[PDB]
Amino acid sequence: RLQLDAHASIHENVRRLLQFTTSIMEANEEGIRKDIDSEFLHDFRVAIRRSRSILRLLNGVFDPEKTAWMLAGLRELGKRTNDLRDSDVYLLRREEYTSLLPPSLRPALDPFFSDLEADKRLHHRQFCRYLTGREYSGFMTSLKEFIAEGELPDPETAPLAAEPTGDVAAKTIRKALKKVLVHGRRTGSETSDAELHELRIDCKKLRYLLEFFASLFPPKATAQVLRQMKTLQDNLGTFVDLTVQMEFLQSRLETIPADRGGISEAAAIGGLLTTLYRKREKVREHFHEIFSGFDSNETGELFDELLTGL
Amino acid sequence: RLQLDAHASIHENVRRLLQFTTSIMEANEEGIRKDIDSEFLHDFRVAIRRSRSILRLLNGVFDPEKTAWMLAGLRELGKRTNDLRDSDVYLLRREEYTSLLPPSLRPALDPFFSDLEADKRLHHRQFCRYLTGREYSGFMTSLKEFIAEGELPDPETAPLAAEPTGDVAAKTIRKALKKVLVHGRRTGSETSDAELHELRIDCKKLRYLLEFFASLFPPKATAQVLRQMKTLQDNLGTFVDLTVQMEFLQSRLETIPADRGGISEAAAIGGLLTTLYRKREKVREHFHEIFSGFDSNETGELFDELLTGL
Repeated sequence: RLQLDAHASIHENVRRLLQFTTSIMEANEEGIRKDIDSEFLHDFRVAIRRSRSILRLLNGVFDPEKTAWMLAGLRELGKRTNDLRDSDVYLLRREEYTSLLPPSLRPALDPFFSDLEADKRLHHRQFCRYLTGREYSGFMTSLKEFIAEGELPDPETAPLAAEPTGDVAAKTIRKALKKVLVHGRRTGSETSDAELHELRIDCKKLRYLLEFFASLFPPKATAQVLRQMKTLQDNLGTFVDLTVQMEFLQSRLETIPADRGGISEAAAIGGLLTTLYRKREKVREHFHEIFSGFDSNETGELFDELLTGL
Repeated sequence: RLQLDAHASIHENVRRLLQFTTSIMEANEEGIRKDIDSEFLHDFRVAIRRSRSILRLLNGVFDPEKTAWMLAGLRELGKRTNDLRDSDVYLLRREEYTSLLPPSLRPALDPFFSDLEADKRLHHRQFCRYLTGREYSGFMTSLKEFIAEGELPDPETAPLAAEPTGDVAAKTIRKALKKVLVHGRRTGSETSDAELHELRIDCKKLRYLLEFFASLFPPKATAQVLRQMKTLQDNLGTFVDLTVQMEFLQSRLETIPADRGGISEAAAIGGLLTTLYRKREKVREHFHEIFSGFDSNETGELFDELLTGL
């Protein structure tokens, strides 16, 4: 569980989050090494992404060099997971991708999935060697030691550290919400890829803050605010998910062997690109109605209820 | 116009149809040669298809050898149009096909359409040389001479020739209708390609007979029967149209150059194959409701009204 102290410094409460996320990371290491399921690496990656996002949003809680160090180490750790995560995600989409194609184009996906399987085993081997290596080991020891340091840092170099948690929460949640509503209002009928990609990140940052600060508020207010968000984050999530999938298939299309075997594969990958592009235009077409619903009296009300008297 | 004599032999009335269809064919020759529009060759082809279909359905109206001769000559003439017709049809689908693909896959269609354009000019040249040649010229002279021969043929070798038009119409329309209803009832949930392809032909034969015999009936009864059919023939037409398109794209996919240029083209053609396969499954899924609607009291009633006292 993540239980925050309502009256503690934001320093104490961020250290609690990092104890929590590093414990999740260590608790998922066995399942990753034994390759039980994709969810072990997913939870490992979410722990990292959550930690980095709060460290950036609450910049000034730790000394600049310690912050830069934590961000750089967690970024490196996340980058080390990417190839293995990609293998899992695309192997998991095998039946979905197969079911989009005409019967005539499916046999060309067999070698494609066989190759992803071989790349998974390689990527799994590489990540396990990195996990049991001394660079990972030393960083996690140091990170664990640092977040066990209760001393407030120099206020002049870490001016947010000594601040009351409730006020930082109020301030950062309202800022994150405003950034979502303003960027969302600015997106006219053009509804560009750049516009939606930014807005997904904005929504992610707000959801991370809400989830971190949850235990400060009456649990009903937090659940309702998280719910009020869900359709917008789902829509942006799906739009970006489909974008990343098409970038992957597009890049594979560029490196396909220039031979008869490659022709067949190119036809199947063109099938998936075409189908996914069509899906993503439906998701784009739904954005404005979904944002309009979120940009309401009810949203403002639920946020005022969440943050009452802070 | 096609005006049948209600009390004449079916011999006289089939000869009227053939005078009519050969006049349409000759009247479309200038437009084809000057390449005005695709509709000139379309009407030329429909005239041929209509003539062949009635000659087969009313086998016994002419001597066997004259029938075999007319069918073989009209088949050859139709085959001579196929390459030019295919060029027209696929060039006409340029914007449709382009609009199905993601922006990234469209540039690969440019060389594809450029090649279809070059094949059109070649096919147009070949068909014009055939039209002004002596084999086409001699067959059309002979066909025109033969259908101007009013003598009834030997009843023993052409036993249908002397029959009253109204009774042949009644008999052939009820047979064509029964073949549609029976083959349609036999198609269970499997709704196979073979099942729908046959049923399209069955419907075509019924529509050709209705259109040939139109002027025998009160014009309202014929219009209503043609209307009652339309949704079924449209559905089968579209299903087969999409099938033929996918066979064309599939065959082009097999002969794509095995090089980097071909990879890009294969991706675009796979996009079209995938999209068209999806469209055709929606059309297949609509068949049973549409056939159920046609297989009704109202259909039986309209046909009884059409054929009353024959």
